Amino acid sequence: ISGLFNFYEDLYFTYLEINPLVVTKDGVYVLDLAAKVDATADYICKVKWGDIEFPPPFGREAYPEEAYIADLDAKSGASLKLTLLNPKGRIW
Amino acid sequence: WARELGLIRKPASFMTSICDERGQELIYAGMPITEVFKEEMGIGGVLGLLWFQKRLPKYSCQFIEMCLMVTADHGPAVSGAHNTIICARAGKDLVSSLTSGLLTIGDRFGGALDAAAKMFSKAFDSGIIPMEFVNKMKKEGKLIMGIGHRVKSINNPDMRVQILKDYVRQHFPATPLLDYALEVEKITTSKKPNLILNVAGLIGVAFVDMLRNCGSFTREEADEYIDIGALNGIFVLGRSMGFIGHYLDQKRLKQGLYRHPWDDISYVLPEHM
Amino acid sequence: WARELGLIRKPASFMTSICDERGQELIYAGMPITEVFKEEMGIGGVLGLLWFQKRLPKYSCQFIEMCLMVTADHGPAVSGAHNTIICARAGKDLVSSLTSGLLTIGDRFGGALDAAAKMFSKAFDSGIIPMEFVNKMKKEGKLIMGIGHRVKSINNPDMRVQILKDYVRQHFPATPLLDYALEVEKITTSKKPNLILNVAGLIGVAFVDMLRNCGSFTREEADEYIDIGALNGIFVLGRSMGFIGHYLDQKRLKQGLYRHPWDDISYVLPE
Amino acid sequence: WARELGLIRKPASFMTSICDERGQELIYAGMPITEVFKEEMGIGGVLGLLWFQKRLPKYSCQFIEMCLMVTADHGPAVSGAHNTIICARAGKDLVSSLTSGLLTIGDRFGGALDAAAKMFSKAFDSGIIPMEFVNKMKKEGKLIMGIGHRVKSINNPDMRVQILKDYVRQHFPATPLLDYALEV
Amino acid sequence: GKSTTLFSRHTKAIVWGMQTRAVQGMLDFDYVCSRDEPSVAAMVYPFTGDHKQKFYWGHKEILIPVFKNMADAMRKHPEVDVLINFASLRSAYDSTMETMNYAQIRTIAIIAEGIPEALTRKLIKKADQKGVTIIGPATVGGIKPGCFKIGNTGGML
Ligand SMILES: CC(C)(COP(=O)(O)OP(=O)(O)OC[C@H]1O[C@@H](n2cnc3c(N)ncnc32)[C@H](O)[C@@H]1OP(=O)(O)O)[C@@H](O)C(=O)NCCC(=O)NCCS
Repeated sequence: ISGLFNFYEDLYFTYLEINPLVVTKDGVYVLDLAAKVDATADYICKVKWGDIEFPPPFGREAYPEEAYIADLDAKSGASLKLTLLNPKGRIW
Repeated sequence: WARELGLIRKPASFMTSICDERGQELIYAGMPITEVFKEEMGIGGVLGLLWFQKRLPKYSCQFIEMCLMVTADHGPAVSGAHNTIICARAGKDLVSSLTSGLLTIGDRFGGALDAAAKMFSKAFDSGIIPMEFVNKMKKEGKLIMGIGHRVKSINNPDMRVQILKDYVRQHFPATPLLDYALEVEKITTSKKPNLILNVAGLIGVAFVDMLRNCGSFTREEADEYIDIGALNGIFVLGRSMGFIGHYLDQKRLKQGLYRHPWDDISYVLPEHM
Repeated sequence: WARELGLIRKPASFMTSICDERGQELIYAGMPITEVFKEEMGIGGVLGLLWFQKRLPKYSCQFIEMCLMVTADHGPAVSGAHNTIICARAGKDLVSSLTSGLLTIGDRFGGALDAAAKMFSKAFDSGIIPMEFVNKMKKEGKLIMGIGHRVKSINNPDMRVQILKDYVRQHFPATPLLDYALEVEKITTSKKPNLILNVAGLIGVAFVDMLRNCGSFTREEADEYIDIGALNGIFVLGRSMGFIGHYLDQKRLKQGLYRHPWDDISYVLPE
Repeated sequence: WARELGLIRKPASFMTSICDERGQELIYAGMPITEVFKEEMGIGGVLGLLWFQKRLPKYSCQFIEMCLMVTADHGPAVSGAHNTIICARAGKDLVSSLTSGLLTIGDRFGGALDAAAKMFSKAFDSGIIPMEFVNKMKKEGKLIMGIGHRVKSINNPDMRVQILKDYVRQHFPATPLLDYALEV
Repeated sequence: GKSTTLFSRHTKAIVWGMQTRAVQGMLDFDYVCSRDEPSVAAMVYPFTGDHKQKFYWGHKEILIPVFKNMADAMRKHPEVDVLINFASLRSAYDSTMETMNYAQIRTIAIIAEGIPEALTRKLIKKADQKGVTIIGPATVGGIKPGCFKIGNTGGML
């Protein structure tokens, strides 16, 4: 637990849960790693994260054109967000 | 007559190594002028002969000429162009106006090439990585010379920088200092997009790379040429063309004598001295 | 804010025509720097854009570059090189030494190109024949600027003169003033053999021929550029190369502060 | 006329404090030119007004004028005089020749006044005694700037130094740094 | 471990201090002695940076290096075996000790006038320990015709 909490602290996580965890004379077995991490802290853990990936939430896959806005989100400090549910609607 | 018979000994007060004009044919650092011209070595080659006493490779001479081209002029608002224009509008000759403009060249104006080269060379010669260099510069309270632009950034690159970068990449054999500078540049652009490698910074690092990697120089000679102010000379020679152009343009336009408006000057004098 | 809204009038006190740096692109006389580089307009083309605001033909740019190279340096004995060397040995920076050297460029040193161009243009434009021009200069007590060498007379021509003259004869469309200068040269070499066309005189006359016959100029424009001192700028830009070379050289040699010997000075003070 | 109404702010790009010519009388650092001449402030007084914005005492102005007189010329062999002579013999005008001579003034020629002042001031501001200053200069391989003449020694005084030092001792209120330099 | 032969036609020396006339007289003596190469390899002068002082070998101008520090002259010239010490009475002791810290020097000439006797005794002690021959202070030096001349002995040419 002390090692896991040190890993929590120095990797700047926010949400770290194991379900289930197996403890045995052989060792420790982690089966699920429910984890949410501070994206904005990427500038500190550039080396410590390598090429970190942020999976999209459950639902429809990200649009090829919405992902372009997602890419431009990090170009400058200005915030540029877009999200789609059903392009068929009239109100935009 | 006594010197001709060699019966009197007098020391020579001057020593020169760049040009010999005593003989039949003019010589540029041990090379006759006709041999200069028959080898298609132009402004860059002549500059290499006169400044370094070396026959630089063709790509080195072309890069020197390109550097002279990009630094030729940058508008009339800068200090040197402003001084040249004011001297020209005062009715002075070409030499006086050019000189008035050139004498502003130094630390704040015209010294970014030399300062950028010195800073990047000191960083690279030390074992520090680009991130350590950026952190050290931030801690020291000094901005990195050769980084940052008015409006250009990533996804909007400086065109002079791109032209020079494309040539140096495709022609220079090895550019470790340029790669170091580009890593520093990507760090700084992650910090803020406009913090791109300047024309001054790229010219400085690529000139150091040219001196250190063209094969015509030792490490000590390249370091000495950086220390003496070869990049100051590069900027001065490049910007002389633009200053002379400004002088000629002011003479053509027949601009009258200039006097600064009083409303633009803040007069704060002692009450009664 | 008022200027942005466009409700305030203040006239501009300065006018420029050679370079625009405000926009997204650096522009030399209405030409983007990218187009300058992709069309292979080198030092000569940039010089033509910045000084004359014209796109000169390729041979004009190469001739300008050759003129810059032939006037790059002429040894350390000349006045400007002497002053640059002395300022460099005094520990001053590059700009100060170059400036000390350049400030001697004028009537007696450096201005031979411009004087030769003016003299030959004035003679040719007046319609007088070369013999009449030579006689007129002789009666006025004036040496023909651009005529005279120290060692090279005949069968040993000045090699810089030969290179420039060969290029001009092979690439220029028409060289009337150059032919006039060669006529004058034949007369003066029949006078005594070392009175050949100098590099200064040939550069002046060939620059006038380029500026009058390349097709990018009118007669008024070419005359105005000659009168303003474009050839003075050509010589200054060429010799700045040699002066900076002399500065770097004196810095390499680590030469100490110079002091003129007292035996070379004639002290004639009143008493 | 928008600026007259006070409808527009435009910051002044230049700041000056030495001379005002906008008014009906020329002003030198707050002092009118007629008052400058009435008070018999010489070249030294005008120099004090223009360089320091101060009304210097009369002995200070006269000492400044004496310093100008002493440094007026030192022959044609020095670098600056040589460059001025070369440029003059090249047919250039007064400004170009004077400028060519002046641009040699720097660390090796003409910088001895400033170097000597800085060196002696840094020694005197620290607590070191003159002997400690001499030994400290010797240790670092630095010659004491402001000491050493080619031909003049003691019992053969330099006359320019003698005149200036006599005036300074006679008229100045206190000369601590001069005392330190004389011990050195 | 003092040596019987102190000077020869191949002896090269380092002069401490700027003594241009003495070095030039040494070179003139060398040239009239049909010596192959000059006997002054380098000069040491603490008060200026490294440079090259121009002297005369016969009728041709040559460059002799001048070093701010003695260590640079010692490193760049391993062939030097003599040091003519032209330091004053206040600097002869330290310069001579620093020279004796280098084993390539077999002979030291001290020209200074008025060295304190205790400092001279310390110099003699260290020279005896190091086996270095000292041409004692308050001297013009010595002369070996055809081989080597110390400073100003024998006047000018
Ligand atoms: C000032 C300082 C250079 C004087 O030392 P110095 O080298 O003995 O003095 P000089 O350089 O004038 O002497 C060189 C010799 O050449 C002579 N000489 C000087 N100028 C000459 C010239 N233009 N032509 C021919 N001979 C000249 C001198 O008379 C002197 O001859 P000497 O053998 O009769 O003494 C030295 O003490 C020093 O460096 N001090 C530091 C402080 C300083 O620089 N002050 C500024 C001085 S205003």
